[PDB]
Amino acid sequence: DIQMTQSPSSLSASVGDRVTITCRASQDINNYLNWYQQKPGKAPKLLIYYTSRLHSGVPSRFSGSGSGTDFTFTISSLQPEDIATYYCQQGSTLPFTFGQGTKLEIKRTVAAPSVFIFPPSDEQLKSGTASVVCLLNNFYPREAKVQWKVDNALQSGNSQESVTEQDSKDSTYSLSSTLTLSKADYEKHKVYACEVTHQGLSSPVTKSFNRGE
Amino acid sequence: EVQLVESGGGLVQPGGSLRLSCATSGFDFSRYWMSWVRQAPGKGLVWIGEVNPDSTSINYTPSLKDQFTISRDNAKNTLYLQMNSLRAEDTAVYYCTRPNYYGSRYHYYAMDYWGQGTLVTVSSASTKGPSVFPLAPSSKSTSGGTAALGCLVKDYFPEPVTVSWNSGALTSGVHTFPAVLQSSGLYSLSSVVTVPSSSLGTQTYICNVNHKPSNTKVDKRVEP
Repeated sequence: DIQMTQSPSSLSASVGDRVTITCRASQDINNYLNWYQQKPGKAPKLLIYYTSRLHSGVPSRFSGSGSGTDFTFTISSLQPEDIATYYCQQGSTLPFTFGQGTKLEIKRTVAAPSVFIFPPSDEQLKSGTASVVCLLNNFYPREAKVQWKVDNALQSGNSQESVTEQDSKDSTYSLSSTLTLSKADYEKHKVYACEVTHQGLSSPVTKSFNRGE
Repeated sequence: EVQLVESGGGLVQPGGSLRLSCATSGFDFSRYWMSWVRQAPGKGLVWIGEVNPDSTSINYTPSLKDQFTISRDNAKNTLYLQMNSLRAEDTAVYYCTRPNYYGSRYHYYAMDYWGQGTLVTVSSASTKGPSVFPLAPSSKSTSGGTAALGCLVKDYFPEPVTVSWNSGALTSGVHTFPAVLQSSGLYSLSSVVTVPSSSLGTQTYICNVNHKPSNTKVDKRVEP
């Protein structure tokens, strides 16, 4: 097996930057080298084949060079849509092998989240459970605090968070926080709030609702 | 255009077997070599093997020759992956691919098209379909001219669930969150969309939820 090594393994750059990734093969592979892009939550896509040849519909800003054991992949000017894991692959000897991948991240300016709160649906309440959802949309950087408040008191209970990968259009993140209660516990309280802390916010933002109205 | 659609993914007990299929469209399948590649969650790409047009050459990565058998049906334009005696290390997204740009008298190619993949989970747990609940847009989910709405896909196993909005006609402002493992060992996720606030009473928003491991298909209408 030919061992394919990529360098760097991950990198962060800004929109407009020139990006260069290197691939090393454990032995000479001539020009039998391919590059693939894997955007977050998507399947890999072919970008370059035979070291420097572009596949159909691949943006002109992507290019490849090298021979033998050393290869280079270049993005001439980084675009928000280039957030992805890049993989080189040798097609010289069986088994065909891939490099470990290079995760490309985008550095951008601070963006405050837009905060939305969702009470449990009447349909879920009928099943005996109440999930309260707090959504933090399109913020940057990733660092954010979400605090549940129930009848103004801090709620230390069954809450879980989930965060998306960087958006292919604006390089932001989105986050959800879900508080889960029994229908009986949910009906014991009136005000449900989520307090959000982010560096884009001058002071912590609270979004709330009164149960029922 | 070239389309590759894998199916058969889901839960397999350790030591269990499974057959994956890859149905194709948009090309003369019988003229191409076909291949399988896998990717374990948060890991890299691993080539499993390949098969030529008339199945006289079937090559595998040596360390996986025992776990996999590749075959094809040219009349049905279908590629198959027989998975045998699966281990926990075999949990991965399995992609069918189309080799192209063939070398002249040299065994070379690049995989020009890839399917969306099928997740195979190796575990002793049982399959569970999810409940789908609306996340209704309100003034509490409205920032000026922008409103947020969504769907809460609760209590399923194994992963994954796919969500699309209005049968794929709504993609802008969509965020489908990575699934979270709950205290019960069941997964849960939400899919959200930001939309014009003025379109709320007008436009219909339906989240299309698909949990292929349990063959669960749910179209939930989300109303203000």
